[PDB]
Amino acid sequence: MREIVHIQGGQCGNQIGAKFWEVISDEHGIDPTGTYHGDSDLQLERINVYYNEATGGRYVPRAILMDLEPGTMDSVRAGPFGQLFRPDNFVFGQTGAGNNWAKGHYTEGAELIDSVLDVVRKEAEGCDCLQGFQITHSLGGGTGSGMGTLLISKVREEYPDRIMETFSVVPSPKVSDTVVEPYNATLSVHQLVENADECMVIDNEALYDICFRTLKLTTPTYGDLNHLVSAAMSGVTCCLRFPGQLNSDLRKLAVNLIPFPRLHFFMIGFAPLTSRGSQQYRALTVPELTQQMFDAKNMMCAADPRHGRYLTASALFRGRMSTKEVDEQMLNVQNKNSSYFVEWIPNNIKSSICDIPPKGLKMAVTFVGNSTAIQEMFKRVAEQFTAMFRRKAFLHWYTGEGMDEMEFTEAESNMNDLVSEYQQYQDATA
Amino acid sequence: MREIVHIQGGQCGNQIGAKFWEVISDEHGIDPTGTYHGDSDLQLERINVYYNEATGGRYVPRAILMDLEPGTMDSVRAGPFGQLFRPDNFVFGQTGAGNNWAKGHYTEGAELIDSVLDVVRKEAEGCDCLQGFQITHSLGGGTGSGMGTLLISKVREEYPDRIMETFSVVPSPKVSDTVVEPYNATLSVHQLVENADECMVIDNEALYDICFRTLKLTTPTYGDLNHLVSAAMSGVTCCLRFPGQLNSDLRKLAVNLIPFPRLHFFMIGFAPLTSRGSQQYRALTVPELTQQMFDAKNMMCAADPRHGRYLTASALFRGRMSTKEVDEQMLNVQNKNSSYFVEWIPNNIKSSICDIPPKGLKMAVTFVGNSTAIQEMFKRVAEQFTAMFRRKAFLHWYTGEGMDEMEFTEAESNMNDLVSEYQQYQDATA
Amino acid sequence: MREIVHIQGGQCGNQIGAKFWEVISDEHGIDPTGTYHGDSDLQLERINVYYNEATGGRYVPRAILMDLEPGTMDSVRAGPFGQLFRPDNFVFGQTGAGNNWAKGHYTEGAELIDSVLDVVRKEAEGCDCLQGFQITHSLGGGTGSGMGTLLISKVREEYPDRIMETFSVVPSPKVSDTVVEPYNATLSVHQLVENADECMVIDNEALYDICFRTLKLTTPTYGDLNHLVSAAMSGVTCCLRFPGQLNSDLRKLAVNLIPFPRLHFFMIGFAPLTSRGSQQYRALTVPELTQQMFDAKNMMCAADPRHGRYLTASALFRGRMSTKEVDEQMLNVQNKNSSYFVEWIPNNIKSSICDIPPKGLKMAVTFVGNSTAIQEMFKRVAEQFTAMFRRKAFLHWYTGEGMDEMEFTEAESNMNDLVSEYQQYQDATA
Amino acid sequence: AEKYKNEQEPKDNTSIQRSWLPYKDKALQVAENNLIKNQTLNQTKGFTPFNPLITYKNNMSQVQQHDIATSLPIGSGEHSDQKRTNQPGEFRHVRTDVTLIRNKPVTK
Amino acid sequence: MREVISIHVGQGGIQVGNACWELFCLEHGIQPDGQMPSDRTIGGGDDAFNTFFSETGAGKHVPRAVFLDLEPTVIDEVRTGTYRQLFHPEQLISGKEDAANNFARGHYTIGKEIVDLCLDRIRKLADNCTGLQGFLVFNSVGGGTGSGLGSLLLERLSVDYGKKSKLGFTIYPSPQVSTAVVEPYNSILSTHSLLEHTDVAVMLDNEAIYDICRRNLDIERPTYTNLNRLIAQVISSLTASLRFDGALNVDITEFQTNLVPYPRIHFMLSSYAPIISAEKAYHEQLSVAEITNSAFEPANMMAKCDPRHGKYMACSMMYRGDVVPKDVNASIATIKTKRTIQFVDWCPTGFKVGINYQPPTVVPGGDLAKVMRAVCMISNSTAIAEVFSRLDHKFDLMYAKRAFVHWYVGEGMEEGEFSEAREDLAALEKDYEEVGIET
Amino acid sequence: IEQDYMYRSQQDSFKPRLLPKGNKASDLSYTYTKQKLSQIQQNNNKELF
Ligand SMILES: Nc1nc2c(ncn2[C@@H]2O[C@H](COP(=O)(O)OP(=O)(O)OP(=O)(O)O)[C@@H](O)[C@H]2O)c(=O)[nH]1
Ligand SMILES: Nc1nc2c(ncn2[C@@H]2O[C@H](COP(=O)(O)OP(=O)(O)O)[C@@H](O)[C@H]2O)c(=O)[nH]1
Ligand SMILES: Nc1nc2c(ncn2[C@@H]2O[C@H](COP(=O)(O)OP(=O)(O)O)[C@@H](O)[C@H]2O)c(=O)[nH]1
Ligand SMILES: Nc1nc2c(ncn2[C@@H]2O[C@H](COP(=O)(O)OP(=O)(O)O)[C@@H](O)[C@H]2O)c(=O)[nH]1
Ligand SMILES: [Mg+2]
Repeated sequence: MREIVHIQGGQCGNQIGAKFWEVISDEHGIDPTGTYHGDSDLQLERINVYYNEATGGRYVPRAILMDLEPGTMDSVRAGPFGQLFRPDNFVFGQTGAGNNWAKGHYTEGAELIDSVLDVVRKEAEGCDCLQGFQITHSLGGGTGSGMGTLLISKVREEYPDRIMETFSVVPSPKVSDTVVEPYNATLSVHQLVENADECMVIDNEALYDICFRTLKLTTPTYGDLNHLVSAAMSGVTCCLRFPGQLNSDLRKLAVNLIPFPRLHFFMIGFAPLTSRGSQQYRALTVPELTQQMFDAKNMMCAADPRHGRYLTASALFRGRMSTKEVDEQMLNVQNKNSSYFVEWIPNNIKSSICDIPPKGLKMAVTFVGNSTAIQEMFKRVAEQFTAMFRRKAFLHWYTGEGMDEMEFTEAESNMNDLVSEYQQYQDATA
Repeated sequence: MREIVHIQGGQCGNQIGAKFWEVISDEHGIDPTGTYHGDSDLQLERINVYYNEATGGRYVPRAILMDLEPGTMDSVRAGPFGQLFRPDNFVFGQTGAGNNWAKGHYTEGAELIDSVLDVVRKEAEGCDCLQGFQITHSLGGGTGSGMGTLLISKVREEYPDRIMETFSVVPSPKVSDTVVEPYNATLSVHQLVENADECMVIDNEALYDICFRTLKLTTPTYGDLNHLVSAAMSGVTCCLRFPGQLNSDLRKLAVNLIPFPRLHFFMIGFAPLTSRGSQQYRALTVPELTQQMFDAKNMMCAADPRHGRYLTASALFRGRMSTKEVDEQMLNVQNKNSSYFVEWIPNNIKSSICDIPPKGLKMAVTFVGNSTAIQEMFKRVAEQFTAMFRRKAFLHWYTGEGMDEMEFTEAESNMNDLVSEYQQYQDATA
Repeated sequence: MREIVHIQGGQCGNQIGAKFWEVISDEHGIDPTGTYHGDSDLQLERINVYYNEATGGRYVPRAILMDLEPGTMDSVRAGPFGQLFRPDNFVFGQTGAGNNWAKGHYTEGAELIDSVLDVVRKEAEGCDCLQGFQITHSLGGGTGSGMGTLLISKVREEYPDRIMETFSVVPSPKVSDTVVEPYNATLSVHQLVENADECMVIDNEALYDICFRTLKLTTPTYGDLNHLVSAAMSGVTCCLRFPGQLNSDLRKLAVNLIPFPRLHFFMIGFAPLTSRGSQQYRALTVPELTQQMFDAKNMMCAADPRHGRYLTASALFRGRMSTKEVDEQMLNVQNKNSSYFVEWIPNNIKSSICDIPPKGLKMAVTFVGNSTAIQEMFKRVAEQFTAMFRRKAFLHWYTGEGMDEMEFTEAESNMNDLVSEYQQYQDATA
Repeated sequence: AEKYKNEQEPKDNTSIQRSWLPYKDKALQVAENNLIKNQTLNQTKGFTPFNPLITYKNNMSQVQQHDIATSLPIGSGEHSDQKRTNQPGEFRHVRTDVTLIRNKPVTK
Repeated sequence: MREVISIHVGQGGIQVGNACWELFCLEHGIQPDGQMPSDRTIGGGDDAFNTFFSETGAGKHVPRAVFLDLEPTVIDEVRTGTYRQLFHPEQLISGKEDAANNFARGHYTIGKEIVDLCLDRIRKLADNCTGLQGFLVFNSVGGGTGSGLGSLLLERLSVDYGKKSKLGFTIYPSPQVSTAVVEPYNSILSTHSLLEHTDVAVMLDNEAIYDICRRNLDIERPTYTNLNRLIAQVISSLTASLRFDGALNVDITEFQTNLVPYPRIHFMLSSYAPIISAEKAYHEQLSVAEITNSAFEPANMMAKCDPRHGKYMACSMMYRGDVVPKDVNASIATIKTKRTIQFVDWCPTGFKVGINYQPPTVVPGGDLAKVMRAVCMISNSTAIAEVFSRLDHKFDLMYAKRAFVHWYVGEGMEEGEFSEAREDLAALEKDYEEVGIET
Repeated sequence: IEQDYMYRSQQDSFKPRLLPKGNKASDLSYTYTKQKLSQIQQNNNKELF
């Protein structure tokens, strides 16, 4: 019944997926031991989208766990909800990636991808009717970036018509934790546009910014940042698992958000968000949810969406509500901000309603937008890349695995052309 | 429905606003926790004028608090009824103004005013039908007189048609707390005439004088003056919140009180004020109320009403009475004091009636008057200003922050023209 | 047709001229080698106003560069865009003037003015119908001011009907470069008042103020100052080269601005001028465009316009804007600030509109206003000069070169006469 | 804006001085009730902090510990619910059963 | 599963090995005899100590290290001290005659009968380890047997193993305060030896640590034990990420991947913070921003060098304790804002941040105060050319008059070796100069 | 300068050609849909042996 498998790699990918399965399990009322303890039957009707079936009535997720070192999967197994993961699904190497794109994409990635791909093939064919793939990985790391994009190339070759979703984390110059990030970031972005149907950029600079400003919590931790990402992940596929006034799956959103096949980079946000000391003073209504949704500071990306023009946008609503206000509120925001929407695509906003809100809430909104302001991320990354590349700094590591400068050269041109393409469509009038 | 938003700045403004919100909460029967505990249904029909609604049925005032130093807002938060105000509406700096107009209007005021302007815009767009603004600030202070008037200019530019009020505490020579009062007082008086639609001028000296004669209490305190001003403020807008025979909103006051565009400086008063000893020995009737109303010592300004002539006046009765008696008393007083009213305008007194007296009172009257006696209040301020500015005393603090003495020269000139054009009608005859 | 030729004098003139010709060439699309690189047909409709046709289709400017030292020509020729000029127009002395107005006017000028008059007559007769001459120089130096004032003096008697405008960089005492600035400045004004049809005063002090405050750039250089002058200089003849709603050539401005023949000194300013880190928001509409125009800070002269009354004003708008709002704003500023305008010219502001905006900008405007505020700059120079003339120092070198104290006395008296007859109109009433 | 002083002498009792109002002001009774409530709350916990005013600041806030369905239930933060001893060898690795292999398989 | 092997050659190497190994035993709770005394120890996967120690089959744990020296005094002192029962009897290789401050003796004449035993023991240690990360080398450059055996052993290991990482914590002579007289000769010769055969080299000059101890710990008469303890703390901070849980962890292949731009340039200097005594430990907040700010001060460098005279190329920073990523990010933002510290143009970002949860441990009888935060620095900078320049200046003064060279030539070494060493050191100095220029 | 004119004019005379036809993952999915839609007929008309 159009289920989707989960794939995650690297340290950043593993931690995001470690909390995503925690939120979903709470959403469907699955205890850490694997037993259903819900209240309503709607929680159990469409459980097959994520969970398989085992003896004794326990449910097991169809998640695949990959990394080139055993250190990370020791932590995910010891954490909460860690007994819900298949011991056979774990596939690990004993060497690591060393923050090197070449090492994780040519030498160890090639010699390990055979084992993980067999798990993917067995997991995918077991289901009656597949729906697509979703991947969580980081573009600043070694094994998340290198072998992670190698699997994407292999999967797209064997499963052509399926939908490929990627919750990607690119590095920002402000909060930097690696000197060699521009190399393995640009090389992955060139590969990402090759095959991925949908790309959803995430920045730690933006996620930190929300915690200091919006939630007003003094000491944020990676566990707090993972919760915001996991909340948005379940939102985009909310209506695929529950009834609603209007239905929308992953394929439907791709149709209404991709004017051209190469323009498949989205920026996402979630509402509502309020600090603990300010929750009692806020009234939750459809006007309030949509007011926070378009706010620039609410995005999970470092790009400012008011520096460019939206091409397409989408909004998914959770909980019971009236279709009259939902229709008119999207109408009002389009009329008041006609300068921020390009003029050759009238009615460039999508609405969807699911009647089951997230656990512990009454109304929730997930936003996915295609904007031409995302290009300033690739501009600043390529700005740092060319500064290092003109002096051939750190290049002896990459050349040591057979990769030549031609791959570096063609990564520059393809990245520049993608940036040049976004600007041209923003600079277009009827 | 024709609701108003409240803006307060500076220490004096914050104290007046806190006391006023206490009085309004008492009138509407709202406990410090924001839960309605009234007895009559009339207390909820128009609650939206001053209060919003949130989750759990608690009501939040739509008030905005701004300052440059966190000293006073930390006190109002910890004081009683301090939990009503929304924590997001507290905007403050960290440096303070130090009784310098430039520090609160050019450098520190400008950098901080963006956030408070955004909050004001959000609150104004949230409400259904905006009716106007009311401001409480002090003209003799640093952050108040400067930042409040900068915000006044900004909001008047942004909303051109909405009516606007100010309750300004202008310094007086008899009770002096600062040596640099004339400078920023003159500057703010210059900046107010072009933007403020209605000004309610107040002195601390007049309030002390009232407390020492009429109230006859040995040891008054700043709380008493605060509560008198709050009672007057609440009495201004009684008919817009409660039913009556002659409903009169804020625009009806301006039309009946402003003959010429630049004549909008009023002096207010309240009745009845009774000593503690003679509380039960005094009868409450319309003639007594109007006699105390037009007693010259009941005004909240140091200017003597008997040194000039009234242009127009307005009285706002509250409680149950007879329309004939009120009109007869107004006619009688206007006929017996014919020399005190300018002759070329007939019947220059307006009366309005509301059906709800204050809490624990039978009848109450709020009096607002436009009289030429305001010339003396500005005359004495300008007298100090020139005698101090001729020697250029304390002027390097102002000129050390981008301001030129040409601004002082122009500000002094505009005040003199205002006084002359205001007093020309005291001598002009038809 | 109705062509004007450019002649620049002194070190200051060549620096200003070097940037001005780079500015104009960019507007009309001429490369460093003199070949067209524009995109529209209108770039050649009136290209003959400043250029000549050369064999092969190349365009060359009508600039005559004169000086007493070759150190300026060999520096401006070797710079970029220096190949456009014809070498035959390069005329320079071999000895230098040494900041000596007498040397630049009596002993060394007399033998070299034979060459400049030959070339300037050739250029003047080459055009079909001459319109006027424009000159850039400074009154603080010797060669720029000395042979300068002499040059206008004689070319005037050959062309008593053609208009003559000059841009004057008058020195300021707060930021002074030469000890003998009062001497050569007073003499230059005497020879310039009775010869030039139009004169514009430029203060280098104000140029620092604009760059420091509005531009908010840390380190300005002489190049940036030259760019500020050229931008205002170019906009004066904007409608002379491009069509517009109300085109107004130089003669039109000359008639409308000077009420009397001896009052032809102007102050100029430019708008809009934004900071380097200008965020992408809104657009520069007329209400904010005209607000920055009349700001006293935006003026490029040390004379504060609020110290006197405006005799008249003129605005040169660039862009596609409606005439109605342009007209009514000028009525708005006149009514609001009637104190700064002389009452005996009703509607004393002239407006012009040009359809071609400056490159890379939506709407721009240039201000040329004649106000009684310039008497301060004359008064302050006279005080310095009379202090430096009683001492009889630095005079024997002026005296020991063909002249005596009679010229200085008549120059001071005439300059005093100018100020006296300039203040009478300020205090005159109708 | 005033020093709340209550004593037997009427000239400095505030309530005796501010009785000229047409009604009973809702600031003095609220303050007294707050003082009594803070005293009782301190007795429940036990603070005796040398004066009742020290704990009065944070005994009046209505901030609930948990969320009220207007934001994501992430709590007050991971760092809030963390305890720290400092014995040597406290944070050593555990090597759970998933990665603890023994026999090193030889064939493929 | 992951292991490292420590190699100690020379008296300085052994006297640093003593301190680092006592610190490791105290960190992992191993008593001096060799057995864990807790008696609550269990099996399963609690084998966090396998990085340094190894099960002995019955009881104790044997460290993965060897000691080399041609002079038996220090090794006999180790065999007599309280750590007698810990080390394996056979893995303490000792000679008969000292090298006597001569590079030729320890590299051509008497090192050949010890190098074979050393390789045999290293192989017998390496076959035991299954996840061998790499090697650590401790030696004193300004000493005969130290430099000679270090050179020969590095050359042999480069061909015996190859791709395994090699890290060297060597001790160059101080610019003006030194003990020996002929240390420039063997210093430059060992510089050539380690230029093309090591992966990462760390500067460990002595008067720098002397000044650090005098300024911070208020000790007017420091000795070698304090220096060894500080170096042991540095080593533990560097290696902590292998065996303790942390938010952001690094490895040996993590360090050199993000720290050396070119194969030739791998010389770098270290720093530590905070260094404080018990008396001053009370009255300081010891915030992360404060300790990171103190870490970049020129007076805290472990080598007598001033980074203000050159540009940086990379910075690897390791935190341990209870630090947080947002605070460390703010600290790096402030450091980047500061103008006194400047980087090279072709390195826009230059910070690698590792965070470890384990707070530093304290040795009873030590000097460092017991703290809950610490930061270690491994910075590669262009300003390191000064130390090579000063050694070159000293060498020429004696080589012009050919002092002491008869002893070097009577042991079989040809005269041209000095010329080759000088040429190659000059070539190295030029490379460091051309790297730091702008494009 | 005249050959500069000619070269620049002829190189400028070529500008407006966009034809958006980016197809890397879309084309791979496209050629699969066409194959399965067309090769079923070729499968079902095959002659038995
Ligand atoms: N920092 C530090 N340096 C030491 C220590 N012990 C010896 N050294 C250094 O070693 C140098 C002298 O060489 P030694 O270590 O005594 O002997 P060697 O290096 O083994 O060479 P031989 O003299 O032939 O035995 C001195 O200059 C010291 O710098 C120590 O405990 N700490
Ligand atoms: N948002 C988020 N970012 C993370 C998390 N864990 C690590 N990162 C980021 O990932 C980067 C390091 O990635 P890395 O672990 O080297 O990727 P890998 O080598 O492919 O496993 C760091 O800069 C972190 O900012 C997480 O749980 N959430
Ligand atoms: N009625 C009343 N007036 C006050 C109060 N507090 C201060 N003032 C007056 O405000 C003046 C000082 O203004 P200030 O608060 O310093 O202005 P600011 O610095 O801009 O906030 C004094 O002259 C007081 O008379 C108060 O609680 N009630
Ligand atoms: N705006 C501007 N002013 C200049 C420039 N060069 C010199 N000046 C001013 O001109 C004055 C000196 O003029 P000077 O060079 O002696 O003129 P000259 O005698 O013709 O060479 C100084 O006070 C400077 O402020 C320039 O490039 N731009
Ligand atoms: Mg020895």
